[PDB]
Amino acid sequence: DDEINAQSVWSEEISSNYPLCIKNLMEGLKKNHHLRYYGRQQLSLFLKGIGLSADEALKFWSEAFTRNGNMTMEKFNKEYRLSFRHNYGLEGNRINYKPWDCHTILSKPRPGRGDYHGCPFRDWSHERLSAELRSMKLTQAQIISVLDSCQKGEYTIACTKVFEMTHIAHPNLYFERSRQLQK
Ligand code: SF4
Repeated sequence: DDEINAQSVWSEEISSNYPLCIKNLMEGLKKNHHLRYYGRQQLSLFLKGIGLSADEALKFWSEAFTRNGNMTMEKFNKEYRLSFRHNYGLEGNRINYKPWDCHTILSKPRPGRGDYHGCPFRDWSHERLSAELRSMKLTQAQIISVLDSCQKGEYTIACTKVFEMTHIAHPNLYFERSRQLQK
């Protein structure tokens, strides 16, 4: 828990390693104090995959959902705690819950209004993507190349370009490669 814990996953140091999908999920969670089902699964299983323990995951999700008075702890415990425990096997289930790879993410239902799951290289408009990439210090020529990949449907290549420019396709591989480059 020394490096990956409920508090450090909100740090800039750790979150600088997140791919765009995880950044988007963390932003929706930070702003709305909630995520709908597919986003809860995408994010919680990514965080389990980077080493967030069961106890630290319950801290993370309970604090995020009850922040700013969004819901009481009693409501969290009655309506969400079991679902997060289930994703960690803590009620004894033996289902496979491995982190989702990019193909799995892309194959989930596309996000609608109020959804943060999916792949931003597909799901965002070029103008939203461009603004995000500018905030990550990419230049116009870089952005044009990333958008070219997006328009061709090559979302994982777009994401690989972003990795290269800011330093099997899998968000956890993006994280691990980026985090290794901090060490
Ligand atoms: S390509 Fe994969 S890791 Fe990158 S933003 Fe899309 S789903 Fe996430």
